[PDB]
This record gives sequence, C-alpha cells and structure tokens, in this order.
Amino acid sequence: RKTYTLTDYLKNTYRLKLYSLRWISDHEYLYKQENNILVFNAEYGNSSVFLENSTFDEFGHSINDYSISPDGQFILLEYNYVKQWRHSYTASYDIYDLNKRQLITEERIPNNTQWVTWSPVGHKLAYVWNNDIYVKIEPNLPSYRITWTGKEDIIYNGITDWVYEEEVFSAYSALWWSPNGTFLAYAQFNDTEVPLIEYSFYSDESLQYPKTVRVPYPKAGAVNPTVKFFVVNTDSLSSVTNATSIQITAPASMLIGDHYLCDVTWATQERISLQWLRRIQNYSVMDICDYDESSGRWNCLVARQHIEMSTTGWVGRFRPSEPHFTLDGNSFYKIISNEEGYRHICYFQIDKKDCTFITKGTWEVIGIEALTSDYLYYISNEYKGMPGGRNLYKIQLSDYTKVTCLSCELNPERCQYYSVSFSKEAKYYQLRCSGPGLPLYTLHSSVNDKGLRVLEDNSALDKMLQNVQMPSKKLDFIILNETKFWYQMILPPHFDKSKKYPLLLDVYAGPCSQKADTVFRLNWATYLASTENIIVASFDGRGSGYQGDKIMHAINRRLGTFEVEDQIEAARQFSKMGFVDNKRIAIWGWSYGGYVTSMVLGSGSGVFKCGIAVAPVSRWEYYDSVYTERYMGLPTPEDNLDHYRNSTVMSRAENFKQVEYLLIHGTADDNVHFQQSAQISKALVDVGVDFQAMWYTDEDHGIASSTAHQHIYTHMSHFIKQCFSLP
Amino acid sequence: RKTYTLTDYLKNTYRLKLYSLRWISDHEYLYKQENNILVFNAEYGNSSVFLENSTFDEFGHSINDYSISPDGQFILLEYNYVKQWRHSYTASYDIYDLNKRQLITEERIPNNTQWVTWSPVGHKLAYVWNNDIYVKIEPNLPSYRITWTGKEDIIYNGITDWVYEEEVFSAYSALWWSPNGTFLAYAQFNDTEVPLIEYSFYSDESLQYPKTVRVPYPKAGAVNPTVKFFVVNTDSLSSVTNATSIQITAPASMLIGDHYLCDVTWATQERISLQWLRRIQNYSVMDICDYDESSGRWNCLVARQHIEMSTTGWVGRFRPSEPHFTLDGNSFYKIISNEEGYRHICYFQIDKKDCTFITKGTWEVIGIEALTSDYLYYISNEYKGMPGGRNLYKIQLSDYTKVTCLSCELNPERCQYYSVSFSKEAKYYQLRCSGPGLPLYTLHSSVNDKGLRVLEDNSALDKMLQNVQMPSKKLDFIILNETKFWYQMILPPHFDKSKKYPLLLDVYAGPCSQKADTVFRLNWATYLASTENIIVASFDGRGSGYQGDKIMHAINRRLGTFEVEDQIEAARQFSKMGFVDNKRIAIWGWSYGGYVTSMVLGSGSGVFKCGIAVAPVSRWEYYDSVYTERYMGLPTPEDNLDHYRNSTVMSRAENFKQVEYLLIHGTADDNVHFQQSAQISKALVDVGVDFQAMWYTDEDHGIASSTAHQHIYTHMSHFIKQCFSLP
Ligand SMILES: *[C@@H]1O[C@H](CO)[C@@H](O[C@H]2O[C@H](CO)[C@@H](O)[C@H](O[C@H]3O[C@H](CO)[C@@H](O)[C@H](O[C@H]4O[C@H](CO)[C@@H](O)[C@H](O)[C@@H]4O)[C@@H]3O)[C@@H]2O)[C@H](O)[C@H]1NC(C)=O
Ligand SMILES: COc1cc2c3c(ccc2cc1C#N)O[C@H](c1cc(F)c(F)cc1F)[C@@H](N)C3
Ligand SMILES: COc1cc2c3c(ccc2cc1C#N)O[C@H](c1cc(F)c(F)cc1F)[C@@H](N)C3
Ligand SMILES: *[C@@H]1O[C@H](CO)[C@@H](O)[C@H](O)[C@H]1NC(C)=O
Ligand SMILES: *[C@@H]1O[C@H](CO)[C@@H](O)[C@H](O)[C@H]1NC(C)=O
Repeated sequence: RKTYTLTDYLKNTYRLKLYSLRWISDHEYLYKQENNILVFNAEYGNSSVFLENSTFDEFGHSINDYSISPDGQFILLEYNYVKQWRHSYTASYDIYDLNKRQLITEERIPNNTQWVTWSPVGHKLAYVWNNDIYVKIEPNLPSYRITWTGKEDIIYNGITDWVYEEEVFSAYSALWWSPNGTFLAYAQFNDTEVPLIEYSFYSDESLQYPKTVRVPYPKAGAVNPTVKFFVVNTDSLSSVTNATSIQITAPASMLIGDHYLCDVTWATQERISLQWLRRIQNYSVMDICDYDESSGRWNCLVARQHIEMSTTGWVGRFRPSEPHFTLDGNSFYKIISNEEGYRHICYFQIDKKDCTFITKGTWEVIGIEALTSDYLYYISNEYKGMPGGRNLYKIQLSDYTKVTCLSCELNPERCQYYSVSFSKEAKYYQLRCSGPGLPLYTLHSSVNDKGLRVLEDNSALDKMLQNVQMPSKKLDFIILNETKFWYQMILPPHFDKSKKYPLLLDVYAGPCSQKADTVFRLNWATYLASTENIIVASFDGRGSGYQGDKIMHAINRRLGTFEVEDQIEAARQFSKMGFVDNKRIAIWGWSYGGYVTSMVLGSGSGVFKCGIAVAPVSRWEYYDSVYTERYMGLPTPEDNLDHYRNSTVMSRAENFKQVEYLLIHGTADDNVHFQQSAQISKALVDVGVDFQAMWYTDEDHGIASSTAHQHIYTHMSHFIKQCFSLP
Repeated sequence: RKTYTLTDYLKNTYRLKLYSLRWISDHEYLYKQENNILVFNAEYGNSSVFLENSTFDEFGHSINDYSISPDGQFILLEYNYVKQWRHSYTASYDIYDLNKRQLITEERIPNNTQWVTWSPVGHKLAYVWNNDIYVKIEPNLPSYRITWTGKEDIIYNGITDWVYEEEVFSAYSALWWSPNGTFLAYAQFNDTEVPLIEYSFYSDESLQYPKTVRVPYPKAGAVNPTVKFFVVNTDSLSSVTNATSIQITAPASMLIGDHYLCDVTWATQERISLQWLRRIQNYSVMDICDYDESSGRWNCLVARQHIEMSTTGWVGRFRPSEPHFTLDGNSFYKIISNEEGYRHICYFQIDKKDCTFITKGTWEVIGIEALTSDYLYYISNEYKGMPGGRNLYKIQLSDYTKVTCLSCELNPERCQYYSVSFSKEAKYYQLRCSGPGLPLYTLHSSVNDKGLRVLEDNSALDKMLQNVQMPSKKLDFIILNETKFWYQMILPPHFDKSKKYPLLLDVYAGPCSQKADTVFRLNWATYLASTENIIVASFDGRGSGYQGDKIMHAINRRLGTFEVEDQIEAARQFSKMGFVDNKRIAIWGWSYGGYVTSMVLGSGSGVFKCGIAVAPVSRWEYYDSVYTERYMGLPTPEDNLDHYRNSTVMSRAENFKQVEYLLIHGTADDNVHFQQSAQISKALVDVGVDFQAMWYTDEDHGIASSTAHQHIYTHMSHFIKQCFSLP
C-alpha cells in the first residue's frame, strides 16, 4: 500500500464527497450534478429537469452563483465576483424569466452591487448599491431608492461595516424581509469617527508605486461605529415623493453608552424581535415590537421586553442566543444557560419574564433546528456523554419527559457528528454525518421519522482508502483539578506503543473552541502521521466550548493564562504516557492558536523544542474591539489594562533563547495586522535571539491562494522534519 | 591559538585608531586627545588648548558636534540631533562666545533646525528652518528672513529633497558663500507633482495604529523635481524691506527639457560657475557668471560656456567633475576623459575653450587636491600600473614633463593607499595611508616636502594582532579578451594550496565600483577566513571603475548584463585554481550587489550552491530616476523599455529552483523599498520555489542599529554554515 503524502493533500488526490441541496417547498429540493440543476421529489422520485448544463452556455461569462425567486418565475444570476473580506464581496447581476425563456434588459441591476435578495414569498427584490438600499417590486420596473445617506467608509445602509461582518452578523448583508415581504427591516452603521488601519498592497509587478489600504477598524479601547434601525413598508412606494423609514430606536438601558445591535428576528407579519448588547458585553436586552395599523409606527411594549445578563462572564457564546417563536408569535423557545452553567432550551412567553426550562442535564444544546405544533427539534452532544459529538433530538411539546434520539443509533460506530437540514415545513429532513466514518448523507420523513433512502455514502473514496496506509484516532479524556478534559490524537499506522514517536501539538484554544471531536478529516495532520510517523494531538482544556460555563468562563478577563498553562500541562501528560519522545515535542497554531503557540514557547516551560506561529495576535490592544473586549473588558486603568500588558508575547522575548521558533504572516492581513508579528520580530531582535520568519506578500489572514497554500505547508513541513531529525 | 571571531567583529574588539584633525589656519589645527580640544602648531609643537575636557558640564544637554568661527571668535553647538535620510538631520543650536566665555541668549537659532553654517570670513551665519533661509550678521542680534516660499515636502530653500540629497550633492546643504563672505547663493527645489512612496512605520509596542510614512520620490520615468538658483548679498540687508534674490537662470541648451544642477563653484569674489546637466545625462554645460556693480544682476557671458559631453556613455564618474580655479579667476583645472577614455587633468582658460591636457597615460587621476602659484597636487592610481592603489603627486605648472611622486616610496611595503588633507594655503598636509598594512598617519611640509613627525602608527593594535591567526590577502589579475581584470582574495591562516576550500563571493559590481584594492580591513570576511576557514573573494569586472571608459561604459544602457556575466566568469576561473571546492561556492551582497547576487542565482549556471541577497533592487522601474536613468536612459518604448523589462529578477524565478536563497529587507527602506523584495518573494511562490526570508522591522537600507547589525550577521553566518556544512 502507499502512504498519505504531502502531495495528496496539496493536489487534493482523495476528495471527500458531499450532498449540497436546496429545499424549495415542504415536498421538494434542488441539486446540480454534472452542472444540471435537477428538481428532486421527497416522497418518491417523480423528479424532473429544472435547468440545463447549457442554456446559459452562450452567456460569454462564468456564472458565479444562482438564485430562484420563491414563487418560481425568475432566476437571479451572479457573476463578476470580486472578493472583499471574509463574507463580503461585490458582483454583477442579471435576471432571467423562466416562463418566457428570456433575460431582462431594462432597469437591470447596476454593476458592483454589494448585495441582492428576494422576498420570501413572490418576487420583489432588495439590493444595495454604493451603500444605499433599492427595491424592485418587479424585475423590469425602475428601482425605488430608499436611502441617501450611504457613503463609502462612513455610512452603510443595509450592509455591515468591517467589524460587524466579522464578529456579529457573519454576513455582509444587513436587511430582513417580513414573512410575506410586506416590510423590509434594515441597519445603519456610522464609522465617521472610527480610525483607519493602513497598509501596503504591492500587486502585479507592473504596478510602480505601492498602494495603501485604509479600512475603518476600531481596535480595543478605540472609537467604535454606531448603529440605527428602521422598518419601511414596501407595499406602498411613491414614484413622486421619497421613502419614509420608521426608526425603532434602542432602549434606554443601551442608549446610555456604546452598545451593539446583535439580533433581528421576525415573529409574525407585524411583529419583530430585537436584541441589543452593551459594549461591556455582560448585559443584553431583547424587544418585541408590534405594528400599529393606526399610526403605522412601531410599539415595543416594555412588558414584553426581555433581559439577559451574565454574572460569570459574557452573554451568549459569541453573542446572545437566537429566539424561535411559535406560529402565533405569542411564545418562544431559545437557548439560555441554566443555573448550573449548562446551555438548555427555555420556553418564554411574549409577556412574562420567567422562562420555563424544557431540558435538563450535564450536556449542552448546540442548536434549535426546527419547530412544529407538537415537536421541537434540536441538536445536542448528549449521546454517551461526549461533548465532541452531535446528534438530533425531538421533544414532545405536550410532555417534556417524552424525548427522542433520531440519529444516535442509526449506525453509531460510523456516525457520531450530525447536522440536519429541513424541508420547508419539517415534513422532511436531510441528515449529514461528518464522522467518524466516511460522511453519510441520507433522507427522512418527519411523520414516520422513517428514512427513505441513502443520498451519498462516499464509496469511490472508500475504495481508494483500502489502498492507503492510514492514521487512527484515539479520542478520550483525562482528569485535572477534578475534571474531564477532552483530547484527540492522530496516530500513525501500525502504531506501536513500544516505540517513542515524536509529537506535534495542533492548538487553537480560543474561547469556546473544540479541537477534540468525532469528525473525519484528511488534513495536514494526516500526512504527518501517515508519512512522517508523527503523532498529531489537540486538547480542549479551560476556555473550551460545549461543556458548561464553569469550563467556558475560566479565562474571562484573563486571556493568555489558563488556556496556555493547560496546553502545557497536557503536553506533560502525553510525555508520561511513554509512547512519546519527551525530546521531540513541537507545537503549532494559526490566529488565536498562533498567539497561544507564541505564549507557550515564551513561557520558559522546558517542554517544547520547535514552535511555528501563523498570523498570530501578539498584543490584544492590536485586535479589534468587539472580539477583544467581550473576553477582556476595556484597556483602561479603571478596568483591565494591566492584564492587557502582562498578556503580551513581546514581554517574553528572552525565553525564546531556549527554543527554535518560526514566524509567518501575510503582508495584507486585514484581520490580524502584520503589525502584530512586526512587533514580535523586533523584540526578539532587540534582545538578540535567532529565529526564522517568512512574510507572504499580499495574502490575508487565510493565506489560502492556492500557491501560497502549497508554499507555507511545504515550508512548515521542512521545519518540522528538520527539528525532529526526519530524513 | 585563537582566531578572529564573529563576536570580535560584532562587539568591535580590535579597534583601529585614526588621527582626524581640522586645519584652522595655514599652520595650526585642532584635535581631541580624550574629551579635550588641543590646537597644534605645525612648524613645531605649540598646543594652545582651544577648549577643555570639562567647560561643558555646565551645559545640561547632551552635546554632539562643534563648529568654530573663521575669525576664531565663536563656536556653534549641536544637540537634539535627530536622524533623517543619509545626510539630512535636525538639531538645536546654542552659541558660546570664546573671548567672553558667555552664551548667546537673546535671539538664538530655533529647535528643529535643518542646516546651519558660518560664512568663510568672520562671524556671519546662515540657517534653514521649515524650509526657509535665515541670515544673522551678528550672533547676538535679530535674524534676517530671506525666503518665504518654503513648505514641508514641496518647497526646499537652501537644502535638498531626497533625490538631490542621495544622488547629486550627497548633502542636505544647498547654500554657497562667496569667498569673502559677501554674497550667498542657494538652490530652491520644487516637488509639487513628484509622486510619493508610502510605507509603514511601527514604532514602539505602545503605538496602537502604525504610521504611514510618505516621501516624495521619483522612480524611473516618473516626474522629477525641477530646480531654481539665486544669489543674494549679505552686507546690504534691510530690516524694513523684504530681502532681494537675483535669479540666475539655466542656459537654453538646458531649459528645453528636464535638467539638473550638478555643481556650484565660486572663482573670485564676484565670479561664480554653475554646472547644469540634462535629464538624459550624456551632456553637461558650465556657466561662468560675473557680477555688474551697476545693474546689481549677474551676467553669464557666453564666450565662457564650457560644454562637456559624452558618447561612449554618461558625463562624469557619477557627475560632472568639479573645477579648481586660478587665484585671479581667469583659468581653471578640471579632470576630463581623454580621446582614449582615460581621466586626466585639463587646463582651461575662461575665454578660449579648448582645454589642454596636463597629464596622460593608461591610468587615472582620482582627484585634484590643491593649487599653488607653483604646482598642482593630485591623487592617482598610476603607481605600478595598479588601480587598486592610490598615491599623491605634484606637477610643475612651468614644466609638465616634471612630476614628482610625494608618497610612492615613503614606505613602500605597508603603504600604497593614500589620501590627503592640506593646510589653508598648502604649507602643510597630513597623509593617510589606509592599507595594505596597518593604517599610518603623518605630517609633511610643502617647501621641503619634509617628513616632520608621525602622528599615529597604530602599534597598539599591532601588538594585539600578533596573538591571532589573521588571514592574508591577494590582489592580482586575470586576463579576459586581452584585458586585465583585478580580483582580491582573503585567505585563511596557514592556507594550504593543495586543499579544497569553500568560497563565498562578496559582490558589489555597480558602475564604477571598486572591490579589488590595497585597503586594510577588519570585517565579516576577516571572521569568515580566520575562524570558519572560507576563502572570501571579490572581483572588479566590466563596469567597475578607475580603469577608464572602455571598461566602465561597457554596461552603458545595459545593467544586469556583463557585470553579472563577469561575476559568474570570475567564480569559474577561481574554482579551476584547484584550492576551491566546486560544490561549496556562495555569493552575497547588499544594495547593488543584492541585485547582482539575485540575477546570478537566477541565471541557472549552477555554479553557485546558495546565496543571500540583502536589500536588493529587483526591478529598475522601482528605483529612483536620477541614478537609474544615468545608466539606463528611459523606460519608454522609444528608449529602453525593452531592457528595463528583460533585466528583472522576477522573470528568473523558475531557476531559483536550483538554489538555496535567503532574502532580507528592512521594512522602512527609504531608498530600495521593501517593495522590491516583496515582488521577488511573490514571484518565487508562484512558481513554487522554497526559500528563506527575513524582514527587519523599522530598519532602513543600512540595518545599522546596534542590535540588528548583530542579528543579520549572525543569521547570515548560520545560513552559510548550513550551506557549506560547517559547525
Ligand atoms: C513649484 O512648481 C509648481 C508647479 O509644478 C508651481 O505652481 C504653479 O503651477 C501650478 C500647477 O501645479 C499651477 O496651478 C499654478 O499656475 C497656474 O494656476 C492656474 C491653474 O490652476 C492658472 O489659472 C494660472 O493661470 C492664470 O494666471 C496666470 C497669471 O498668474 C496667467 O498666465 C494665465 O493666463 C491665467 O490667467 C496659472 O498658470 C502655479 O503657479 C509653484 O508655484 C512652484 N513654486 C515655486 C517655483 O516656488
Ligand atoms: C460572528 O460569530 C462568530 C465569530 C467567530 C470568530 C472566531 C471564531 C469563531 C467565531 C464563531 C462565531 C460564531 N458563531 O475567530 C475569529 C478570530 C479570532 C482571533 F483571535 C483571530 F486572531 C482571528 C480571528 F478571525 C474571530 N474574529 C471571529
Ligand atoms: C552623489 O554622489 C554619489 C552617489 C553614489 C551612489 C552609489 C554609489 C556611489 C556613489 C558615489 C557618489 C559619489 N561621488 O550607489 C548608491 C546606491 C546604488 C544602488 F544600486 C542602490 F540600490 C542603493 C544605493 F544607495 C546610490 N544611491 C548613490
Ligand atoms: C454619522 O456620524 C457622524 C459623526 O461624525 C455625523 O456627523 C453624521 O451626521 C452621522 N450621519 C448620519 C447619522 O446621518
Ligand atoms: C515679505 O513677504 C511676505 C510674503 O510674500 C509677506 O507676508 C510680508 O509682508 C513681507 N514681509 C514684510 C516685513 O513686509
């Protein structure tokens, strides 16, 4: 048999298969296969061809992505894709009728549009061009302007600014249609007083002078952007006079200082939910607002207002959890950590402030996925008491003791990590199994809860991997200060406990992480074990997620303390197990893991020989406000400046004398500025420590352009092989 | 026994001694002992003690450098020196009185002062502050304001912008007293439409948002700064009425296009000479310009225009040569390249304009050092047909054929490399022998040409060095195309000719460079030969200078051609001598030889195992217009675009596949911008070539900071050691 090699991973020799589908009705879904968008049927297979390989064959453009209007007439066609940050990007748009086999020509959508969306019923459009919002009742009719305020790097109507895209909404889009599209809600951010990160972009070598990029980006302690919120009524627009947009202003609990808007969620045709959140992120307020068909303004009755606050840390996991209303929009289920530290479902009622918990236990609820008039469906890590694994549950709404696993025992040895995807009224759901066996995608009915057929079993792949010498995964735990803490090892094949193999520690360890899980992946780590016989290990100690607040909030206000000491104390444990060479212990990480790699090599620990750190944070005052202050407070004397300063990589430069270090960064990293590593290399130079570094011209935080991607992973390969002595 | 070590070199153990002085009369001069300013009579001994190793403990501030008034009465004092480009700085300035031992308070010279200088006779003063000229007649009294155009980054009055500073005057100063102190001329530089290089400066940990530095800088082709000249007189100044400057405008041979000011030289109290050079630098014009007691303006008579031009290449070694004038102002001597392309001395008489040559042969006048009614004194490389060497001669104005060498046989073994400084009217002079033996400082008398005393012979060092296994040096040549080309080698202690050594090839190789000399050096090569046993060898090939124009102009319009060829050629010669190990041959170099080293590695000859390039130029359109265009012409397709594009390091990427490369660059390089290396790296990553790289945070083109000077020489030494396989 052959061994998994570095090239298999770089030329992507052994591809996993998956089954991407869209639902479009309670009965039906879509699936391109050979570029043929088919329409599949859920009960039988009465299935039909919706769109040809070709058709658009003669577009003389690459169709970047597609979208159908939910009434079925039209299709949106996206191309000329030009990326911005993580989720943001600018594109060109053309619409196509399917009852007329024809494409629109008039009032078409202006090139370089920031975002496009359909209403949920019918075929109206909302789009954002040049920071402003536009609406199109019908695709061919002129477009209704809605804002004027929009200005590049100042005002943003209906799109997120830099920081709200990254660490709040995870989206560029900041619009929300009502259920039938009557209204359109939106958001407005203001960066006027927010300062600019500046950096260089070199480009094609043809370019003579290098460009500076200026991005409004508020670092810890700095002036942040502000947020306003409105709802406009789409069903009465005027050819003649402007559009009146009703502001639903925040509550006074929030208006007294820097706050954030963190959630927008419709309940009914005329009832919307808001969540807000103070800059000090331990205090959140929800608000339920009804339409007044007398004054078309919007009421949010203080009785219906809902508080959520934290005594042990910060509200939500990354943000306040999201509420799921019952069809009358008169109660709602929602994730809220109970009073033992564990995250479970609460059933609220629009007008009463106690909630009633419908789940109990030492395990957490990952997500509410769906809601009928007799069942709620949710995802937990309950099965066999493992926080690394995910499974699907339904709960009988007339009797909270009547509760049922639907995935656990379909096939428990191959399958332990499930997502679920629902038909438009939970008549059906697809299930996705990510591991530990080979992904298994399958289809089910909610009535019988009986599975109709297999969609994809990853068999092509199965057959090749009988040809490959492959690694093995212990997942298990160990006990400390009285507590279980999960790790995973990737073990080379024919792995023999006699022998003392070398050990790379793959780290992340930032708040609410999990690196110890039931998932199946072929990755770098697989190559190192398969081909270099290196044990790859990960470890979720304090800070880590899905195991309660007692374990998530340990690091609150004290980042770069317990997550570092825990990575170190787990390496100790691994040495003492004695199939590990206690002189060949290395460590690596990226982003937050690169920081923690950097703090651990700075620690004077004795334990590690080699380190590699990729776009690491080195000093929290350099990261942005919204992520940083959530866990750190504000960097003033009056609050938490002191930990801010003890917690910097720079203060540890002299101890790298004891280790071999490698430091890599993109020159054009918007997220964690090159600044951050600049400051590290400088401190190590000024106390005379030798070390290695690669810059990567013009890459960002992902370093994911194909060629940079082959370089880095090779370069790091050479460094590990080199320090471990592998020939 | 012990050897010369990286640490001796970095920590600067074995120090030379120089004997600097300041002639301040025809027969007296200053100089420190420790902390203490003596004046020394020349005839015999009088020491006088001009100032004390105390006196200035009084002062508070951290004094820096001193200047004295011609009439000997005042002394100017520098502090808060705050470093800028390569000659440009800012400082503060207090004036002490020497007759009193008082200190001027009422009306001083403000902080952040840019340049300041005494007139040549008496106690008159001119300075520049926010780009404006100011004169003081008396140091106790109210400054006179000369210009009001000055403006940061656009208008430079009495001082150079970045291009004139680096590439023409090698000076921040652009003022010119008349010899008796009356008139004062200055240059005004414009920079309105010169575009702007932009780069990051991180400063201390404590700075939260980096700083973007913005500097006006023309690259190849770009828009240059234009230039204007003026004379103003200093006896007729008015305190009611603003102060008049007379323009003197360039000749119309120059005015039709882009052109530069390349030299300013006063001949009489009322006659000035101005040299102009075209943008395309194969054509210069000299003007000679008398006063006019009646009009008040300056008259540049056109019988007195001397046109120097070129056809093999460019005018000058790097610019037009300077004139030395006959006391009366009516004739001058100037070095010019003759009909066979050797530089020698020409007598000109202002009205007739064919110069007569005073010297000839197959060797070259380095420079003209002094003029008496009787003799001309010059430095040259004639002695023994050796361009490496340097020696002082004198020639009789009454009879050319009669020329004495003042330095040749003085001390023939130890001393072949001379420089000189004469007293106010050439009665005495100091000699400076800088190699091949230890440096040796002496005093001489004109009338006798008498060897008065030895001022310093460095025997302190001489003892020390008899404890160490010092390397040895060979200087010598080879013959290519029936022409001599000089190499020097640094050879290890107890060099054994039957052995194989690895070989590093130090490189510069720029136009009119010279690496093969008889100078004496303690440097990184010293360390590499004595301690790690490497032969370190440089080579003076095509382009190199002081050997005339057939060799020098060979690269005309054609950089990165022959000089690269010849660097490979030289390494090939050396390996066939049979004490070289064909498998271990490196190359490296900073600045120009960074480029030359890159292009060698990128050439795919295979002769070089590995290489290191420090701050290289990778592509000529990234470099400044003045130096670049001087050797390439213009990057238009109606001039030299095709070579500009063929001569890039980046188009040689796929060959770096046969080599271990190490690329290094200061992030704040204001000259060769980090731009240049960024494009190299990107190129290599694209074709997939492993290399190693290092940035230096906020260092510039020198990487001179104490700690970084150390970091890089240590990093580089490791890299070579890897490559030659040495511990
Ligand atoms: C340094 O160099 C600068 C240019 O590089 C120079 O500034 C002159 O040039 C700028 C271009 O940057 C010009 O804008 C300006 O001159 C012109 O200004 C107007 C254009 O915006 C134009 O209307 C003017 O013409 C008018 O007035 C003149 C008389 O004043 C008449 O000839 C015209 O008919 C018309 O009525 C004018 O041509 C700048 O003067 C800086 O001055 C220079 N600084 C130095 C030398 O100190
Ligand atoms: C907006 O929501 C999220 C943001 C998340 C983020 C996560 C990791 C998980 C997240 C998960 C959610 C969620 N859900 O990590 C990101 C992150 C954290 C770092 F320390 C860092 F150096 C770079 C970086 F991108 C951070 N900027 C945003
Ligand atoms: C204006 O005067 C000079 C400038 C000189 C210069 C010399 C080398 C010798 C010089 C000699 C003189 C003289 N004389 O080289 C310098 C130089 C050349 C390069 F290719 C480069 F990348 C950087 C660099 F500083 C260039 N900036 C100016
Ligand atoms: C955005 O905020 C800025 C503060 O600089 C203010 O001047 C401007 O009026 C605001 N724009 C709005 C809210 O329309
Ligand atoms: C000198 O000229 C400047 C600017 O051109 C002007 O402001 C000033 O009045 C003049 N100075 C005096 C003292 O008249």
